Amino acid sequence: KHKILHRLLQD
Amino acid sequence: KHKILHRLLQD
Amino acid sequence: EDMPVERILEAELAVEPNDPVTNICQAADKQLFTLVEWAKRIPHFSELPLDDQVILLRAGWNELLIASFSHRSIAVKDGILLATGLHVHRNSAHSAGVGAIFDRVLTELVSKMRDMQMDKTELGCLRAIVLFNPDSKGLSNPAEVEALREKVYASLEAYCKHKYPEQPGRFAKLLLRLPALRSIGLKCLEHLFFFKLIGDTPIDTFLMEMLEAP
Amino acid sequence: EDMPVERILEAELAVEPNDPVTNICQAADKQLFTLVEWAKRIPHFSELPLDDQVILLRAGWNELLIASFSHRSIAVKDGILLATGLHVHRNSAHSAGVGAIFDRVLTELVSKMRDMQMDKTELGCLRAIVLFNPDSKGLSNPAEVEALREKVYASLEAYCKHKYPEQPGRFAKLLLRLPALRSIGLKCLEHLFFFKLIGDTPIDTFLMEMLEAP
Ligand SMILES: C=C(c1ccc(C(=O)O)cc1)c1cc2c(cc1C)C(C)(C)CCC2(C)C
Ligand SMILES: C=C(c1ccc(C(=O)O)cc1)c1cc2c(cc1C)C(C)(C)CCC2(C)C
Repeated sequence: KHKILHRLLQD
Repeated sequence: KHKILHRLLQD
Repeated sequence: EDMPVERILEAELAVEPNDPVTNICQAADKQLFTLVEWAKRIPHFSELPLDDQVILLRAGWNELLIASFSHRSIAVKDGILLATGLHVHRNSAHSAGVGAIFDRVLTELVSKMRDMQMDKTELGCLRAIVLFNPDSKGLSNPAEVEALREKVYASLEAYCKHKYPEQPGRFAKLLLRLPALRSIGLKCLEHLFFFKLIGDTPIDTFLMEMLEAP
Repeated sequence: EDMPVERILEAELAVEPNDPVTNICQAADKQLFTLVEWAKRIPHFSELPLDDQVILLRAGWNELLIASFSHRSIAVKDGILLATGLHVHRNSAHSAGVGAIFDRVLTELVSKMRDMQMDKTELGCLRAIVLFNPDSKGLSNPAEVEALREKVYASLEAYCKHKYPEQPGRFAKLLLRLPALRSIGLKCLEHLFFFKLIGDTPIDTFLMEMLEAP
């Protein structure tokens, strides 16, 4: 879960 | 209102 | 001026010499009478108009008491010590339906006060700061309340550093427990209101009054 | 070490270049993407494990945004300036059913930041302190998060006093707005959850995600 948040932190 | 509180502060 | 840490400490000392929820509530009611006496011992508090003394007490009673029994439980393993001299353990609080909030008290407050070895003078100044909350609604002169708060942490800052030269950030550390105290105090209020609504759980006169409106 | 106020300020600058409730929500969603970028610019934040970066952001997003738009509205008379460059006045918020919480934002935050003329460096350090909240549940190493928080207010304390020699208590004053921020942030969350439940009020993807569980 927390799709958006992970994607933004990783990039 | 606030019966108890007033009585204790005043004394 | 005239806001020494010696007066505050004295205040802290001058006051404090089967259902777990019902027990915690009776201790709260019992501590409310003492809280008033405690406040009168804080310099300048009594010189404020009676109307603001009511607002400040009603506005911060919950956090003032949570902070007191938390520091009192510093020696307890996984629980708290009640004013009635009785104990309440983590498991017992959990078996009463209030496990979450109880744990937050242990983790965010109790355990922290113990780790930093917060002394009674620090606790008192913290409580005096909470007491002098200038954001309280209704205050006739929120300016003076703010002035008092500033003098409290000013004397506290001086107390710290001097008493703890090795810890330059001890002062800021203390103040940074206030946000947790606010949040935990708010959750405690939601519980109490629910208890009152339901009807179960005996709630004494003084504690009942604080739960009144506004 | 390696926690300068110059880096924090840059972070604050590097990010920020008909229903009023729906407008405030869209601004929030828009600011969430920028918030992440903001956090990456705070030294050491990115070096923390991804799992804790998620916990800290999800745990403090609300207070981080409330503090930002509040400081941005310092020039607004009785309202706030939204990220979308749009305005929201006290009366308009009142006509939407959120008058109380809106006013608390104006009285406890906005008006106060303006009275003390809180600068962008002070705001940034405050937000970094909130960001590095060691009480957040789930954190793998709450110790390091606490270490980071200490360095932030340490550099802040130095920034203050030096920048404002006439104000010895400016530092403590800043930290003492955090309890209000916590309380107001909590009330904002209750509103949002209710909005989501009801179904009305469009809630974008990112804002919707923050409202997820846990
Ligand atoms: C404010 C509380 C309180 C106040 C004073 C004492 C004391 O013994 O000094 C104990 C407890 C209090 C605290 C709590 C509760 C109820 C009350 C009344 C409930 C909600 C029952 C459990 C959670 C905690 C332990 C935070
Ligand atoms: C966290 C909020 C927020 C976040 C960022 C912004 C911004 O424009 O930067 C605006 C608002 C926010 C704030 C509020 C709200 C809803 C939200 C999403 C509601 C609850 C709609 C009104 C009360 C206040 C103004 C505190």
